[PDB]
Amino acid sequence: FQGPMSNDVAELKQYIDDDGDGPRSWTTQWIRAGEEREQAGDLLAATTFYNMARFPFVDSPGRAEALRRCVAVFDRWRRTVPGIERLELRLPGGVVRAWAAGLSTTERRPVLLMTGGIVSIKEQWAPILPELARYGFAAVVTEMPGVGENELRYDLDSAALFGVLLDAVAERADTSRAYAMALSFSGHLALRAAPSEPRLRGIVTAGAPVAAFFTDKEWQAAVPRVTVDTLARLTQTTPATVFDHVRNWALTPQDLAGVRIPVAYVASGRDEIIPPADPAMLRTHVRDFRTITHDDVHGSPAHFPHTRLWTLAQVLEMSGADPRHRAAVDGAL
Repeated sequence: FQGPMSNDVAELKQYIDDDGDGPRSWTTQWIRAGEEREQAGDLLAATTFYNMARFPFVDSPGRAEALRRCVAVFDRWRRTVPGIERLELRLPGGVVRAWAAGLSTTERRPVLLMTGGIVSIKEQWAPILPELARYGFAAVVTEMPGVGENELRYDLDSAALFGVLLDAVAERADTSRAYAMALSFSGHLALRAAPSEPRLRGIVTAGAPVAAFFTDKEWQAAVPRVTVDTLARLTQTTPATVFDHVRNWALTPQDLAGVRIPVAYVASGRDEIIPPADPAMLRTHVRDFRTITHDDVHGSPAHFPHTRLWTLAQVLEMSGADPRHRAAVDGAL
């Protein structure tokens, strides 16, 4: 099967009549909205709108166009912002692009590695790079295998990605002290990497899958089609085979006992994608574990203010940030 997904539209909107390619389609409408903001010179709003157009993943000429326009308008915006730099890693399995700020040969700054989940492109987070650098980090924002411009296959070796980002900035940052802000599925990758990657000194995630996601068949049967189809695209499998494909990706009690760094996790109480057994499992087995649960649906979209502040507070603590910066965030939190 090669064509477009024809995503269920109720469900794209939860995150325009249809998911086709006509004048009332999802992609066309988001592109037109994007084009209007771009013409008014509001490049960050255009970035968001082209981003939405390509959501959940590029499966058509129109989504491929939208992704390119997103990257381009963002590139144009960041060109006004001293400090934001593009990194391109040409790798065995394909090319990976990243945006970074706070890099330096004279000061060795701790690394903040940032990634989202399986629908989040790096342009969603890149606009905050200057503010993350302002907290003293070398901040590097990328995206998962198969997402956006990241050309790799999401497979059993994908956890290596963090180390490969650190390799690329080892001359320009204190890469012995890295903190992964790895949201959703990328949080599973961080936790899988951590026991064999001593450069990772802490993890901050939200909604990361752990074990039950990969092994609980009744739960899998009720997961939204958009999540399943995306996973199948990123892994380069199909919907019928994808869960079988990821069955042995579960983190075991020993995997989790092997994570010897602080781990912070924002759980969504009524999460549809991640089973409640997965954060329960982390609470049982991760030694240094910090967590909060919002009584909300997947992504806790009604508590973004709180989540952005809590996660921030957590990474500043883990990296020993300036106490003045910690106390201002603590007050806001």
